[PDB]
Amino acid sequence: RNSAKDIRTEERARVQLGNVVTAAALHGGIRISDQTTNSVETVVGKGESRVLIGNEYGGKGFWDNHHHHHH
Amino acid sequence: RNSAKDIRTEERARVQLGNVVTAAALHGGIRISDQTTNSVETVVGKGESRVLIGNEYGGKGFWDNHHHHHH
Amino acid sequence: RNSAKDIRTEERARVQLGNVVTAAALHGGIRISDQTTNSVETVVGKGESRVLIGNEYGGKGFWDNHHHHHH
Amino acid sequence: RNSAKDIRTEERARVQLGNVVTAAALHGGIRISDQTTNSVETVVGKGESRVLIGNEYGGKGFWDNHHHHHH
Amino acid sequence: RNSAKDIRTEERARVQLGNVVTAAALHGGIRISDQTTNSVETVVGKGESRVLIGNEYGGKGFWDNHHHHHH
Repeated sequence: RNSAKDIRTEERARVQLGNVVTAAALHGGIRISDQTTNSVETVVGKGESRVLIGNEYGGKGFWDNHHHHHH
Repeated sequence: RNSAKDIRTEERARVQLGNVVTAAALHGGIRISDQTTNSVETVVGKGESRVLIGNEYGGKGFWDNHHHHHH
Repeated sequence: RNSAKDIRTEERARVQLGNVVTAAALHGGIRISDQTTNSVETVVGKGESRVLIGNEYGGKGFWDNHHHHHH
Repeated sequence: RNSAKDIRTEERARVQLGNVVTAAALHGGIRISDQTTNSVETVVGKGESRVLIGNEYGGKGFWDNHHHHHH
Repeated sequence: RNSAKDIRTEERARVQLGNVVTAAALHGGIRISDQTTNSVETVVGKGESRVLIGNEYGGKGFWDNHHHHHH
């Protein structure tokens, strides 16, 4: 149960509602966990900000991950 | 349960609403009496900030990257 | 549970709103009892900031690995 | 019980709000519950700072510490 | 209980607020409750400093103590 109330995407901003199926976590099996409910009131995304409403399923790269620089 | 009020993300920020399930959590125990109601009033993200609302499962890292040596 | 009011994350920062369960913490049953509640009024993180709103469950150590070791 | 007012974290700093449940703990009295009330008003950390607000359960010896008693 | 007004930990410094529960746990005592009340004014630790505000109960011999068998 992933629900949002008020979202405002401005300046090349995008918004997705549902779930994230990544090739790293097999195909779109659908319905695996759903142990916790997710609800958000107001989301503000400006300046190419990406709004993602829904649990993800991957592993190799958490949506946005490509760091190889060791500190 | 994961509930959030206001999340303000700008400057190429990324906001995710949901629990992260990596392939490392597949074929494993995802039920350990993890009963908790997490809620945040206002989240301010400026300068490529990353917001994660929910719990995660994995042993190949801690969402982000961190490694070094002790003393 | 966990409750947070004002959380500021800027300059390549990230905030986690949940519990962190490692792939080695799968030995828990199902039972209801008391549970502590941690709540913070304001969190100000600037410059590679990392906020963790929840409990940690790992066998390697803690959320960080820059210090300490085995025994 | 554990609560904080204002926490400042700068220069790759991290703050943990919860409790330390190491994978060294089993079902032999893990539900410690709210025994003590730890409350902090102002917390200022910068440069490899670690703010741990909560109790630690396990046989790791200690969450964070440099070494044993030196002479 | 444990109260702290101002705590500053900069330059590889960290702070911990809570009681330590060793793997040996409480070998006796059903009347679990806090007795002593410690409140610190202002803690200024810089340079690998560590602030320990809570009840010590580990079993090593540094910022903690134990009985053990002495021969």
